[PDB]
Amino acid sequence: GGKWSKSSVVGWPAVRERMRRAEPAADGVGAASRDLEKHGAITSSNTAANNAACAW
Repeated sequence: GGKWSKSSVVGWPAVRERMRRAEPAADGVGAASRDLEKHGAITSSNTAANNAACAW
């Protein structure tokens, strides 16, 4: 025989969650060569040895 009042209900708010951390950072060089474009597309002969044409 058994007769006992046993009742249990659960109720909690829940919609959505997106937690993300602990990301490995990359060292060294991680940037677009912006200046390289301006500096590279400005001159033709930079730091060139000797000169065009010669005597004798």
